[PDB]
Amino acid sequence: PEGPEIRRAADNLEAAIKGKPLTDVWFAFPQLKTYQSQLIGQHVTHVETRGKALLTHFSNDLTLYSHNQLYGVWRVVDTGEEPQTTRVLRVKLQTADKTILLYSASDIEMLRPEQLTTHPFLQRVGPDVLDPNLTPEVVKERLLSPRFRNRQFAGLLLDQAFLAGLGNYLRVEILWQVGLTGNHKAKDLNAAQLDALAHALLEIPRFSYATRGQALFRFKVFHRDGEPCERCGSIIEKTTLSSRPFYWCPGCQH
DNA sequence: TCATCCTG
DNA sequence: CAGGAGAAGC
Ligand SMILES: [Zn+2]
Repeated sequence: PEGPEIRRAADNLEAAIKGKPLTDVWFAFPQLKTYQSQLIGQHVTHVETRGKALLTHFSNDLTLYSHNQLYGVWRVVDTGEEPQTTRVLRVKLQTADKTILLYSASDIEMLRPEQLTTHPFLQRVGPDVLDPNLTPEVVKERLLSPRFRNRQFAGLLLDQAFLAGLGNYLRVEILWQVGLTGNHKAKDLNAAQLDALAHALLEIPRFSYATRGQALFRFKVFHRDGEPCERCGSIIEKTTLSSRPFYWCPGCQH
């Protein structure tokens, strides 16, 4: 689950319990149990996301950090309900009518306000592709900056220090949209291609966020190996790139 | 390499 | 039941 999916999840967590006094709080991890009594009667003020990091802010200035990696998932349930699952429960935040449940995630910690800027991941991450104040012009600047202009896209588009929220499907989908393979660097692009890439880096994640949970977002090459490309008809290929699966079209990506 | 889930 | 599906340690 990439930036769009984690922001959809966060939106659902807010709808369920933002502003509501907590009637129960539970953590699986022994080192977090101390916060359970502390948070009962407090409430979630907002659920912030920075890329794939989810920040559950409470009314006493603590913030729960959670990161799902490849396997964590939140569920919203009615209070007291708990559908059968073999996943391991790691967090419960319960209110009078709704409860949110975090399953399977292993990266979970409680932050004091100072840690919102010093935590090792939070300190490293770049601008978020879903932040509406982030513009294609600033992304263009970032691509051309000395720090990133010599980075191959294969790895750059997975690096959260560049843009927060991109993961492997968005890497695949963005590169296909602008006709590029992973072996390029921003310094070698012409102005038209740079502009198209800067726009796609924001527009495809934003489109996924807006409509995957529903013109609607669809994959053009991710998991479509062996199918004809919708643009040129070539058979989409699956290989590995940066130690991750990679999907692309040999007829229209160069 | 870690970490959890699901698959082939 | 190994081998595949976000990030950091080196
Ligand atoms: Zn094609």
